[PDB]
Amino acid sequence: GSDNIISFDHVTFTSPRPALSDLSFAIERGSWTALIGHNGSGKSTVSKLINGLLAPDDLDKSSITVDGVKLGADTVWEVREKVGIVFQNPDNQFVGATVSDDVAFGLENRAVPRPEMLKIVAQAVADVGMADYADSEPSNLSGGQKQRVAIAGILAVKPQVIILDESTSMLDPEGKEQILDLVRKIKEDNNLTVISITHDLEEAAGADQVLVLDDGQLLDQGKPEEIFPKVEMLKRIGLDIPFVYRLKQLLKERGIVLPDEIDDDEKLVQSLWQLNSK
Amino acid sequence: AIKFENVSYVYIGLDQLNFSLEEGKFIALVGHTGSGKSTLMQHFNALLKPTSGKIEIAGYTITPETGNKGLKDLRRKVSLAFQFSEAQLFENTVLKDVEYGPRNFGFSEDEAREAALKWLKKVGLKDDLIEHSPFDLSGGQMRRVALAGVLAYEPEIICLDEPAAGLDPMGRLEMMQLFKDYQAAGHTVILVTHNMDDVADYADDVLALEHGRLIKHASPKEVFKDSEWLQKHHLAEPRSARFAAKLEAAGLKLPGQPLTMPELADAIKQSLK
Amino acid sequence: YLPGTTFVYRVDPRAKLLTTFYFIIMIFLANNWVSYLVISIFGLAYVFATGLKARVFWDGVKPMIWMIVFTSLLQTFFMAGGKVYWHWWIFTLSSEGLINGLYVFIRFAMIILVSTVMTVTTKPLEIADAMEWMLTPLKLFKVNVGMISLVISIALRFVPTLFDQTVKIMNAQRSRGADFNDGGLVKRAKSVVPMLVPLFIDSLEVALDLSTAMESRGYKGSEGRTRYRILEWSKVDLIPVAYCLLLTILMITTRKH
Repeated sequence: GSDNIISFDHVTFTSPRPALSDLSFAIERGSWTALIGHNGSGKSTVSKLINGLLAPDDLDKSSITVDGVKLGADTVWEVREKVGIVFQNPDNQFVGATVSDDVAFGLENRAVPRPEMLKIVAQAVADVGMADYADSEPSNLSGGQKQRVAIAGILAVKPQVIILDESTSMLDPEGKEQILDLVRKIKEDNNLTVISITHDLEEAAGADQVLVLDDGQLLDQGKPEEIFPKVEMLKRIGLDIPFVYRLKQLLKERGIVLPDEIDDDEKLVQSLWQLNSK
Repeated sequence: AIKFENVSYVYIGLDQLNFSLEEGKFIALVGHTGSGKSTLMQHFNALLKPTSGKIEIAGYTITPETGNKGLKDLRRKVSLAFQFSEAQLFENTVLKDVEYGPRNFGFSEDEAREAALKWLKKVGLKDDLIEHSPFDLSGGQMRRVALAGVLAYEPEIICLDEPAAGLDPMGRLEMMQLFKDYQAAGHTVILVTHNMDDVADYADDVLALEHGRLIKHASPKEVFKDSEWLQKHHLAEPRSARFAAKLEAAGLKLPGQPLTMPELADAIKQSLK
Repeated sequence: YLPGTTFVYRVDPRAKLLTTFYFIIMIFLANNWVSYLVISIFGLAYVFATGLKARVFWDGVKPMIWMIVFTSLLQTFFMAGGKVYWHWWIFTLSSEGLINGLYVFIRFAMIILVSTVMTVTTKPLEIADAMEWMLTPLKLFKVNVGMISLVISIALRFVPTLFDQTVKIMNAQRSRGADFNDGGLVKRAKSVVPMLVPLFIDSLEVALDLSTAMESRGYKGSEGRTRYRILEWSKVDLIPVAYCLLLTILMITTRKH
C-alpha cells in the first residue's frame, strides 16, 4: 500500500522564502523511492521533517502519516523508532567511543538487556561487513567505512524506513557503489523501505520511484525510465541526466535512434550488439 | 616547470620522488586514499619543506635548509586551494574576503577591487550578492566565492584539492569548465580528485601515486591501457572505460580505447559502420 | 598510552582512581620524616610494580619541574635560618629551612609521580567512565551524571578533530598569503582573533549536527539507558585494596598524633 505520506505541507526555516510549499506525495511500501532536485528548496529538509525533528509551520494542515501513525508533538518517538536516518557528513555523526558502541547506541537507548545487545550488535556488524573492524577507533576508519557503521546502527534497531540524506555525497565514486550495493542487499534481506534523498542520480537510476522537486513543489513522479527521457525538463530545472541516458542522447545526436525502454548498461549492450548484427 | 629531484618528506610519508611537470598543461594527481597526495600537496609552496632533494618552481628553489623569509613571492607564484573551503571564509564582506588575497601581495586597493570583481564575474555567482556577509551565502555559493580568493591574483601555478566534493553534477561541470578555461590562458592546474571521470575528461599529465611513492607519470590515454594494473594498484577506472570493457566482453570490437563521452560515441559509431 | 603486559593494566580503572585519590590524600596528610619515608617507599614500590622504565616517568616529570622548584624555594626561604655558609650583599643564605624544604619538594614529586602512572596505564575513555562511576553518588542532586559522562566522552574524541580543523584552516590561510607566527605579538591581534569566529561556528555546527543525530536515533533523556561498555570488579582488583589498607596501618601507627 502506502507507507509514508506527506500532503499539503509547507515549511519555512525558523526566513525570506518558503523552502517547501504545497508538497504532496506518497511512498510505496517496500520500494526504493529517491528524491532529486536542485540543492536546497526541499532536499535538505525532508529527512528531518519525516521523523519529527523539524515541524511544519502550520500544524493544522499537517498530513504526515508514516505507517498510519499521524505525526505530532505527542507521538514523535514512535516515528523515531519506526524511521532511521543516515546523515550526510560521516565524521560528525559517528557518536560513541568505537565501533560496536556506535552500532549499539540505539539498543542502549531502548533499555534492552546487555547480552541481547551484544548478540544483536555482533550480528548487525557482521551483516554490514565491518567484522574485521569490530573494535577499531573512528580515527582509523577511512571515510566510507564510517557510513557502513552508521547503517549498522540503523539496521540493529529493526526499522521500517531508512532515509539516506545525501549519505553518499562525500565519498569517492567507487565506495559509493559499494554502499549502494550494501543498501540494496539489506533492503532485499530485511524487507525495509528505503528513501534516498540524493543529488547524485546514479542512485535514482536504479530506484523504483523517483520524485523531482522544483522549488518546494513536486513536479513529476514516476519510474526512472518514464521521466529521464524528458531531458529538457531536467536541464531546465538544473539537473543533468545520468550515464546511460546521456549516452543515449549522444547516439541520438550522432544519427542513430535507440528504444526508450533501455534503462542501464544491461540491454543497452544487447541493443548495440543486435544493431550491429542487424 | 615544476621539477622534483630526490624529494622525500619524513616525520603520509613521502620518499624518492623524481619528475618534471611542464607549463601550460593540465595536471591531475591521482592516488589512493591517504597514499601521499596530501603530503605532496603542501610541498608545492613550501608549507612542509622537503627533508632531501631539490625542488625547482618557476625559477625559485626549495631545499631543506631554506628559511621562512621571502616565501611570500613563492606563495604568490604558486597557490593552494584546500578541500572544504567553506570553513576558511574570513572577512565580513564577500568583496573584502576576495580582495584579502591580493591585499597581501602589494596589490593596490583599486586594482585589488577590480580583480575581485572580475573574478566574481568569471565564477559568476551574482552581481547583487557581492555585498552580503559570506556566512549568509547558501551552500554551494559559499564555495564559489572561496575559489575566487584563491584565484584573484592570477597565480602561475594553482594546485587544487578536491573542489567538487559534494556538488551537484551541473555545478561540478561548470567548475571544471572554469578551471579548464583558466588553464587555457597559459597557467597550470594541479588537480587532485578521487573521481576518475573528471581526470579522464580534463587532463594531459597523470601522476599515479600510492603508498607514499610515485609509480606512473604519463598521459591519461596510457595509464588506462591495462585494467589489471589498475586493479592491482587499487586505482579506479573511468565510467566510459568500464562501459567499453563491458561492451567488449559482449564480443563487440571498438576501434581504440575511448575515455570521454564523445570518444566512446564516435568509437561505437565507427564500429557499427 | 603505552601498553604492556604488567598486571597493573589488568585491574579496574575505578580501583586505580580510588587508590590514586587515597594516595594523594595520604601524601597531603603525612607531615613528618617517618611518614614521609613511608609514602616514598610505597610510591617507589608501586612504580617498581608497574615495571616501566624510569625514563617514562622522568620525561613526563621534566616539563613540570619549574612550579615544584619555585614553590620549594619560596617556602624554604620563608622560614629558613640557622646555619649560613656564605653571606651575600643582601641574602643571608640560610640553610636550616631544608629541614622541611626538600621534603615539600618530594611531596609534589610523589604527587606528579602518581599522576604520571594515572595517565600511562589507562586510555582516556576508561578514565572518563571511572570518573562517571566515582561521581555516581552525586545523583542525589538534581543534576544528572550520565549526560555529563556522554558529553565528556564525545568531547574527548572531537577535541583532536577540532585541533586538526584548526591546523587545516591555519595551513589554508597561510597558503592564501597571511602571516601569523613571526609577525610578533602586536600582529596577533590582527591575525588570530578575526580568524577565530569561523572555526567556532564550524565547531558549533558540528555539535548541532551530532545533537540532531543523537536525538534522531532515539535519545529519550539519559535516565532509562542500559550501558553497553561495562567494567566489573575482578579478584585481582583486591591487590590495590589491601595495599591501600596496609598504608592506612602504616599511616595510623606512625602519625604525629
